[PDB]
Amino acid sequence: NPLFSPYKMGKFNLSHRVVLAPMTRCRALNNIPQAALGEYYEQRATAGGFLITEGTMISPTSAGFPHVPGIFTKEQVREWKKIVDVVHAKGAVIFCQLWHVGRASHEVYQPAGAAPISSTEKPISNRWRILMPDGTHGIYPKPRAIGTYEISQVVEDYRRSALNAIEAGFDGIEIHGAHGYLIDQFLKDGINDRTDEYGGSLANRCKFITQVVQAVVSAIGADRVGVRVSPAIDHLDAMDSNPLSLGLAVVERLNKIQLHSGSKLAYLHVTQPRSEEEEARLMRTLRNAYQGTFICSGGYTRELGIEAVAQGDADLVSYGRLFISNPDLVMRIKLNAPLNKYNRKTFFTQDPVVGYTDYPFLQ
Ligand SMILES: Cc1cc2nc3c(=O)[nH]c(=O)nc-3n(C[C@H](O)[C@H](O)[C@H](O)COP(=O)(O)O)c2cc1C
Ligand SMILES: COCCOC(=O)/C(=N\O)C(C)=O
Repeated sequence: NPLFSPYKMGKFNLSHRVVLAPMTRCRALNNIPQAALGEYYEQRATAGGFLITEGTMISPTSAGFPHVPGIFTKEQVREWKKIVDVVHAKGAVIFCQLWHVGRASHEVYQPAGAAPISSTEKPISNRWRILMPDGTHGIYPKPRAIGTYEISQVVEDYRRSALNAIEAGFDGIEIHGAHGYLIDQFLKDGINDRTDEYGGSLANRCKFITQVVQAVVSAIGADRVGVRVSPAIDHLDAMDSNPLSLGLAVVERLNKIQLHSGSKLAYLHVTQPRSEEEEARLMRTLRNAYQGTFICSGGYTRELGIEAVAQGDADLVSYGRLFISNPDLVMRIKLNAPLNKYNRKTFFTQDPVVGYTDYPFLQ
């Protein structure tokens, strides 16, 4: 089973290739990591296994879900340290995903009820609805298009949050540049209509992600930085006219950051949408173009994960939904044991136990 061959992710020695994908679960009440998160990640941690946290706020304006953790205050850093310690006690490696939602927010999630920020004033269309704190669904509002000074402040928010993650003991961070959130709102020409130096050309649309990655690399070192993108996922009205070219442009800029820094990033992490042959070709083209470690995600199974590693399509495979309901997913994949079903109704509820830590281990 090639999923259980070791892998050197830079300075981290992984014992197997099964990764916990980042998943928002909304149990971090008031944006403060809670003890329940420690139990949840501890259940899924394995010796030499790699975990990526739920998306984590970089600033008071970065959220678009209820009760998601932040890492921009010292109180948040203190509580994260307790969780990181219990994960490290099991021998796992853990990265904190840094997440700004941009226009994918609502007045209820913003300080003083202000408008969310974005590359443009275009809202997500009414085809999509936002989960509200009371469990109903609301309307995405028109965002405020930020100028270049404010862009530089957001870059600094990523940098400070990366330093805070290291202070909490995280092994590294992942930049969430996928799924139609803030970075993707600059990348995708279906959203970014700017006429300044951050819009127009493919090069200009890639400027923001380049500056973010450069800032965190300078702060904590390239080998502690992963980058997640999704050029071919259209979530929240985030489409590009040429997804493969957009993806290769991002890959080119990551390759150049590495040469400039004299070090490789921890990895490139790409979601696929789920013809199948074309979509796999898109993924393999990005993998082949990138000088480093490649993590694939999106609809993977035991069989598909084994085939991805064996055929050289990916170095690591991340699993989301099956890790929700199978705390021992790594062991079950190793043994080819039957998997437990997941309950979508409790993906984003606030209960510290129900649908969170009460999925059973293998019987
Ligand atoms: C409940 C839930 C929350 C998610 N939250 C995030 C997130 O915070 N950050 C992120 O990059 N992806 C997020 N995603 C996507 C997952 O990381 C992953 O790509 C996806 O679940 C992989 O597909 P799979 O569930 O078929 O394994 C989330 C997915 C789910 C189901
Ligand atoms: C198209 O698949 C959905 C992609 O968006 C996500 O997975 C996500 N965060 O990135 C959440 C919080 O749901």
